[PDB]
Amino acid sequence: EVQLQQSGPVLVKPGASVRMSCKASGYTITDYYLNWVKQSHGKSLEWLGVLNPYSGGSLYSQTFKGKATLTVDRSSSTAYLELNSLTSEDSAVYYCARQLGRGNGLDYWGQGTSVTVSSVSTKGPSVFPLAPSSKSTSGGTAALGCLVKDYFPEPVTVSWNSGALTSGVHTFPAVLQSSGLYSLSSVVTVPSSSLGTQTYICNVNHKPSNTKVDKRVEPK
Amino acid sequence: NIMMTQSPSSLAVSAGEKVTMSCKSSQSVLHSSDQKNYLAWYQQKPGQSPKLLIYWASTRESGVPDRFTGSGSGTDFTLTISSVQAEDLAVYFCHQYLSSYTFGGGTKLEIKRTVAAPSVFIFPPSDEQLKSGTASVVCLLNNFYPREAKVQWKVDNALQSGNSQESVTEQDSKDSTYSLSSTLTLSKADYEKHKVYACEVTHQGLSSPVTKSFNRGE
Amino acid sequence: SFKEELDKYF
Repeated sequence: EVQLQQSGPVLVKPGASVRMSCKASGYTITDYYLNWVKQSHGKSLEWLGVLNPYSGGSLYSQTFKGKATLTVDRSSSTAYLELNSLTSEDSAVYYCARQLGRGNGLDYWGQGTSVTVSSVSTKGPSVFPLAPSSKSTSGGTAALGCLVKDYFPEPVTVSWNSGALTSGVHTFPAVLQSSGLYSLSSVVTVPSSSLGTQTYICNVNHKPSNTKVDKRVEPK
Repeated sequence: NIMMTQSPSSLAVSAGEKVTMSCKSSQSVLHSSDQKNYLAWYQQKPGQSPKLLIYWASTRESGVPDRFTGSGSGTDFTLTISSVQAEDLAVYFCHQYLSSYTFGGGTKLEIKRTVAAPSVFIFPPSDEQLKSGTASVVCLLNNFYPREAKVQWKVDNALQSGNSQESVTEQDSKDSTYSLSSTLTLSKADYEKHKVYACEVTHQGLSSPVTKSFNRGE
Repeated sequence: SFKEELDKYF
């Protein structure tokens, strides 16, 4: 299957540069152009430019000329976007997206790389269980969760049971605390009858702080 | 640059209804050498990357359900979903690629469904967190509709203010509900001064507030 | 302008 695998989220200081990667698999990278598109606040889309993996040549939006640099390593099937002179306004998710030719749409997009530009330092979260109890039951079901508290920047990713538990999960949008640190919760509803036979583990990743925490959540 | 304007900003329909949304370009997007309108539509589901639906204004991309149809010419384009399904909730973007690529601001398609009262759960602070000097108490409102809901925290029946934060999920792609989490944060010392920790929930599907509570250390 | 730069690039 076609895949575009982008590098992980990063925190950088104003004025610094950052380079992120987009690795193509399931197809020959030189068969399609690669575009880069910025998304601000989960919505507004803005085009940066396009690279041709075969030649290595690029065409940039006037907005990003001299600010963005597109390159490719054909040997590793990997494209790169470097942004320089970073400002707060450069914080966004950056997508790479393939385009077969001039007339085509952007037919496959990577998962995006979140870049935060800030003077605030990284901080990894504390991860605390939200343990099912007699006050977290609703008609034969139990709710349980993990509280992921006090981190910077976004994003945190949470899975359950290494991705084997997805039904009934709600991983809430983070809240910005007065401290300037984020907190989020992730919960799941499960049968109360099987709390003793099943094991529930939240897998929390905060790439900017190297936090990889697995927390077992058991009845209180 | 060619400016793309989408309308409406958002709309909400029940499953099975037809929707149409508009995309206007500030100048023609017709490419002369192939006589194609260089106009594409994308669907972006919550937490996902955009997916190409339509290009050349009216050609559906392989694998896209046939309920999605693009139409229009000149500067006026339309995306129609003939029979909306619950999993179609998304932001839909148009895109011109005749000139320096530009996108519309999106139309957010939301789903209408029957009223559903929240299922409410409350969570005391973990012993681990308490050992570190802070108590976060969490109230969960699960799978409700419509999205408006109110949480009030009470500590031994005293209404709290200023010490909680909440957030609501995106709409669920299967059951069209929302969920909400609220966290009351106290120091350990303040937490230990009181017995009953209560979350009181108001919602359209409830005729009176629901309270979920626990007695600290029990 | 830019439409022709795209034509040439592609």
